[PDB]
Amino acid sequence: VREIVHIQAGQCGNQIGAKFWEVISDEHGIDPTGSYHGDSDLQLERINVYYNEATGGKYVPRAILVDLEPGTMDSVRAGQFGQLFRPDNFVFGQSGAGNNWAKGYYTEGQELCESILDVIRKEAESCDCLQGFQLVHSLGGGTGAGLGTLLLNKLREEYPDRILSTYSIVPSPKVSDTVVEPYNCTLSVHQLVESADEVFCIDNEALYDICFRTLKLTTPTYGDLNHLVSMVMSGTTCALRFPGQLNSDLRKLAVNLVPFPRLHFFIVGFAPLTSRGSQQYRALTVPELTSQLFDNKNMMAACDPRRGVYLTASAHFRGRMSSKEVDEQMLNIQARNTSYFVEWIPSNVKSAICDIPPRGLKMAATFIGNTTAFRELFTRVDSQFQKMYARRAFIHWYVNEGLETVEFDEARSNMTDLIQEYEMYET
Amino acid sequence: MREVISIHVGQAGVQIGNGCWELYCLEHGIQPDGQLPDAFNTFFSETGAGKHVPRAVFVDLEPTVVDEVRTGTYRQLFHPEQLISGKEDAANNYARGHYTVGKEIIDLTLDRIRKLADQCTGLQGFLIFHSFGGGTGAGFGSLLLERLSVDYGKKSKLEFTVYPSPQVSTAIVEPYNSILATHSMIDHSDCAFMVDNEALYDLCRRALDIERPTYTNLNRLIGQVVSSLTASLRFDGALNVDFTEFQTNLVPYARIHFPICSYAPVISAEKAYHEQLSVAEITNSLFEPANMMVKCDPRHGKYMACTLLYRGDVVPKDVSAAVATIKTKRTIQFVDWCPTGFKMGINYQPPTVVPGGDLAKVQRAVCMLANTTAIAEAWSRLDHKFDLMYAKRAFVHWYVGEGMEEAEFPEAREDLALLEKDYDEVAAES
Amino acid sequence: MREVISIHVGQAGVQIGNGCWELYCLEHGIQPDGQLPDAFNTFFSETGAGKHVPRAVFVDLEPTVVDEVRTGTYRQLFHPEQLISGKEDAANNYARGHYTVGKEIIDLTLDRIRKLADQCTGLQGFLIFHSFGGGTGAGFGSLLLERLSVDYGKKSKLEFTVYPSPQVSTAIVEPYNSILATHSMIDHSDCAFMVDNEALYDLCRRALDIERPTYTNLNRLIGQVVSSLTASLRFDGALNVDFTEFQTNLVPYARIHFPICSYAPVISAEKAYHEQLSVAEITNSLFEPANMMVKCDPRHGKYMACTLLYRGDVVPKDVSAAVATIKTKRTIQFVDWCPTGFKMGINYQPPTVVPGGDLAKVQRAVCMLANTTAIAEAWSRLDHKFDLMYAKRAFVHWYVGEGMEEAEFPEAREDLALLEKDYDEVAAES
Amino acid sequence: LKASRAEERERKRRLLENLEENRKMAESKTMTRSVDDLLEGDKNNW
Ligand SMILES: Nc1nc2c(ncn2[C@@H]2O[C@H](COP(=O)(O)OP(=O)(O)OP(=O)(O)O)[C@@H](O)[C@H]2O)c(=O)[nH]1
Ligand SMILES: Nc1nc2c(ncn2[C@@H]2O[C@H](COP(=O)(O)OP(=O)(O)OP(=O)(O)O)[C@@H](O)[C@H]2O)c(=O)[nH]1
Ligand SMILES: Nc1nc2c(ncn2[C@@H]2O[C@H](COP(=O)(O)OP(=O)(O)O)[C@@H](O)[C@H]2O)c(=O)[nH]1
Ligand SMILES: [Mg+2]
Ligand SMILES: [Mg+2]
Repeated sequence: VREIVHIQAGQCGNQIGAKFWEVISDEHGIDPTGSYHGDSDLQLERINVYYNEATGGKYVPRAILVDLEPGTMDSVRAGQFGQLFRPDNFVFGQSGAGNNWAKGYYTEGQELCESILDVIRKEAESCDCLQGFQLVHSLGGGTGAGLGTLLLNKLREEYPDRILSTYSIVPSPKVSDTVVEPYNCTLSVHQLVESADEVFCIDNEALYDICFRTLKLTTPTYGDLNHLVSMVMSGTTCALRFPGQLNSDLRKLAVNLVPFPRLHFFIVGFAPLTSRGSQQYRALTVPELTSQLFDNKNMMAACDPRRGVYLTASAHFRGRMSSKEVDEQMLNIQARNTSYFVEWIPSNVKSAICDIPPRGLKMAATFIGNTTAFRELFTRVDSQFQKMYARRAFIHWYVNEGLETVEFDEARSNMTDLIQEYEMYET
Repeated sequence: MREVISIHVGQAGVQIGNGCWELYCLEHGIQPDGQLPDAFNTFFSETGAGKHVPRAVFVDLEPTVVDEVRTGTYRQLFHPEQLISGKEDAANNYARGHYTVGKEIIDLTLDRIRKLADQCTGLQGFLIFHSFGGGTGAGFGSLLLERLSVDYGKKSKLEFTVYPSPQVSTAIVEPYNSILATHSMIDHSDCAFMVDNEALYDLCRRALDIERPTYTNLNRLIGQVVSSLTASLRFDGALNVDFTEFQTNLVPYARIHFPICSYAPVISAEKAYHEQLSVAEITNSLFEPANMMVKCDPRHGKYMACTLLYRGDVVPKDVSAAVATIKTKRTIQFVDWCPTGFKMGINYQPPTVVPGGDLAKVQRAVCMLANTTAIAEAWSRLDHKFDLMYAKRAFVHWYVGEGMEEAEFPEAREDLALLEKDYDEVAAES
Repeated sequence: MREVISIHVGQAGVQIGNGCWELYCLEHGIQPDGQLPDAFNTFFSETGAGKHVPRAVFVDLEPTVVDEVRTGTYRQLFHPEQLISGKEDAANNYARGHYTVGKEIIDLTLDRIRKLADQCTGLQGFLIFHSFGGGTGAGFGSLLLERLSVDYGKKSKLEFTVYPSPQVSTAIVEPYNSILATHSMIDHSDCAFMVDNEALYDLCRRALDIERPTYTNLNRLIGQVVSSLTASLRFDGALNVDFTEFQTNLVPYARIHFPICSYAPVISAEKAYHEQLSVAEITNSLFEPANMMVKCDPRHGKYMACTLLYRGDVVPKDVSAAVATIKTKRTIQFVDWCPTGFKMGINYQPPTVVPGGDLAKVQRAVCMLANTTAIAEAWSRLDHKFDLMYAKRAFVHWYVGEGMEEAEFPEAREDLALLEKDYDEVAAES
Repeated sequence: LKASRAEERERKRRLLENLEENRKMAESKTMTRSVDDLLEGDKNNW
């Protein structure tokens, strides 16, 4: 009884979330019509974490979908699992997105803000207990980045205690889908630093690199990319849903990995990812998982950990395995590469074990780490935002919405200070 | 008759506990339903003419560990009241488990333990289990003992806790919880036994022949020690040792109480077929550093009084010759003001083997509890790890936000520092 | 012989009475129609042939609840003059149920009471049921006691009333009605017992494992107390307590008469499997804050004398041992000028169960009636609620319009103020 | 040997206690708590 409320914003959030419920529904065994048709009693133990029961054996997820234009939602409902969601949780505008952070924050955000919060209030106060919320959104866009941050402040004010875990996609370095991204990301970071507890950073390029390097997918689509993200969000909350030899829920993870209030941005990775033809040669061992998790190429964020130093690291293991073998690997990987860890914090690797693995795969693992390499990701957007700001670029679109020019100087000043803060703790 | 009460805290305490009661029901001859297909009164109560119930309370602030027992085969044995589960765990945070969430459940549990003490006419003590790194194990464990100290007073409260390992670690905030709970432990506890997972990992791989163990095997080995410790109260023996005797004999001072554990023979089934395993053999194996359940070498320090407990075919003549020989061993040191140095006990009932257990069945076995200055090695490592993090204050904000005042951090830090020279002064001689 | 009269006023009384007469008839062995398929004469009259009729008078100023009985199963049991109904209810208005409408039906009601008593060679008391918040339960209840005092004089008049709960409330004008009725009760009533729904609800979930009770389940619990209360007049035993003994033993002064009640064991089938529930245990269960049927902590105040009643195979040796243990409890405070402190009651007739029941067929059970100073705080809650309305004259127009004089409002506040003073002066140090 | 009577007198109680009181309670509360689902009716369409 640690219920979690799920919020999806924008085209990126809605399509990732739709794939996410396909994963959980299969894992628990819920038929797409919403009825339980499973194979084990362990699945009905703690289904209350994410679902509600409709009278007559039909289960409804705790999902809220947010968008400014209704084009994406009707695309979601036409999906095979579209019928599952509650129809009245679909909250949408009737105006174009604008791809504008200011327009989403001020013009269309205020109108939709009041309606969305009461939909949140229904799911939040319909459960016996509430551990935290769960937000999925992208930072390069205008609806997820703009309206998503506004809801983040409102959630904190009403519900300060709960854990506002968020998953974010960061604009890419090389090829990106929007001209005005440096403005969108820089303004959004100021809201994330002060309000949210945990932020996970995903880069689309690393997802392409992982697909072509390891999985050898000849023609990957956005279904394959969102498939990888769904596993990590599945792994983190698996400690809540199933028994284990050593439990590690969200509040444990935040306490251990976050040493200081502003340093809480994380990288993630998932093992085992196996190629098509390399399958016949790969032997399942606990060290085999350890190699993939700490291999730099497996990180879903295109920031190289070797260029920085680790502050904390955490690993989860799923399945029945030996407890000695898990603990030995964390000790071994820590001592073998001591140059990448901070001295003034010993035992930087946290560990946990869960009993029930993902269906069919007899072991699996998830990694969450915190490192000073994020200075790479923020230096990139700061450089582009600088050249776009030095001369006034597209800015006139944002000023005509109500945004003051002083907000840009406030946004970058906060962003640059967060870069310096990671620099100092490296010493 | 004479009664003992067991209390279990946290994931470690609970899943150790069901392993121990699996042994105890098997030993006495009680089916999982509580019926039968004596010494039951020390651990169980009879309801009407047929059914038994453990004198135990299972406590944890999250339901996953407890509900495993509730749906298990043993669910009918326990009273539904004994299984107490909180709403949300302490997240390995001492302040959360002590001040904010711990006080939400403390008074509910204290009634239930007290109510069980009414049924114990001749009660003589309690057993309490902890994991130092856990939030509920350290945070709520401190609150439980502080209340229990004034509730009962002159009753022997023994503890059986898991010391964080020298190198093996699963929690980053692990040093913070151990020191804070240590200050509360030292004044209230009568005596608490040290064990750690890392030494149990090495022993159960080297002596016991297992490539890849889990917590399940380690929980068995803990049960063997506790069973032999309680064997004097239950079954006949040529030299009985009550709980109160351990308190006076082992601890020279108030704060020096912490003993360590050892057990022999630990041997695989097909090697015990190959080896004689007499009284002298098992006594020699106890004193080797490899068999110590705490990964600290006694050769770094000195021995004060030690307690020996034998089970099975042992005869008092062979005991005296064996321990006399170990005095001749010059690789073992004793402080000068403890010339006697030993407390021995002999019991007849052999150890109870388990369906599908790894330990072989020797008809004679020995258990040891020894108090040594070598434990000061472990305190130095724990202190060093705490000192690194507290200098830059890497985790203070979490504890302060959950009701803890910072001024408790240096005070508990000084109390450990006093204990460090408490052990150095005792190590000296005149 | 020895007989008692039951009068039920308002919805909360007559609905409880339905449960009471089910339990009594089932205990004695009379079918609901009044025939047979002893102690009958204390509750029933034998009309002749083979038929029995209860000594009960059902009264409420609206017929909906009474017509349920007239159409219900027990319609064949009662004497329809006993079933008295008005035309329109009091609308939770004290003045309406006392001045304007209450006087319309009172003289008809008193006839049935005195006619019922002529057939009673040896009457010794009355049982009357109220709910303070109701217009008829309080306004008409006050008018009923005022007349019976002159009609019958020095006959013990016992009441059983639902005390207005701390936070659960169903009437906004509820605090107004309780204080006005409190003035009338304090002078005429010989002794009036307290129960409240808020504690009974929590008692009906924690001990009895009921997800969501109704008024039906709580009404059976009250029926057990009254059946246990009167069993000393009905069945054989070892220490009989007559009605007059309650009057002297419990109340030290005239205005400190209001007790609170307790009962044990109230347990389900699952838990009693694991528990023997002997004499010593059930006596300890009585004094917990959880088992009090009024949600007030006894630890806030001190105890005057209590009265204890045992039903079962209870041996007087165990009674003195348990109570001697209870005096060893330092969490229970007694007053120095009450060194005796207790009266005992033992009887051989075990508790009676009901089809579709909630309770277990335990071999023995104990009922407690206690007088304490902790309930002084309960009135102060009622006083505080009353002051907030009357500072702004929140509902005065409704009461004044129905014949009530405003001058009675401050006077009723004055009588409660003196009663609150009397408790602090009684509880004060010797 | 009255103690022989007592053993029967109390085992008779706890067999009744266990089989009948518990099982009657289990079925009754299963029915009572699952009649909280009151799934409308086609006559609603007014
Ligand atoms: N020997 C042994 N140690 C265990 C076992 N399970 C956990 N531990 C130890 O327990 C520590 C972790 O703390 P927890 O077991 O979660 O204790 P807790 O009080 O429940 O912690 P909270 O989650 O805050 O409630 C680790 O250091 C483990 O080594 C076990 O089954 N056997
Ligand atoms: N225990 C119990 N209490 C009841 C029951 N029915 C009503 N009550 C209590 O009665 C209180 C209010 O008294 P009323 O129901 O108004 O009774 P009344 O004297 O007839 O008042 P009027 O309806 O205005 O004539 C409420 O607070 C309820 O808690 C019942 O069936 N059982
Ligand atoms: N991983 C992933 N990224 C997507 C998907 N759809 C869109 N994106 C990326 O999300 C970024 C911005 O999305 P956008 O349309 O602005 O979403 P908005 O927040 O509603 O405005 C673009 O750079 C896209 O490349 C998807 O299904 N998966
Ligand atoms: Mg725990
Ligand atoms: Mg009425």
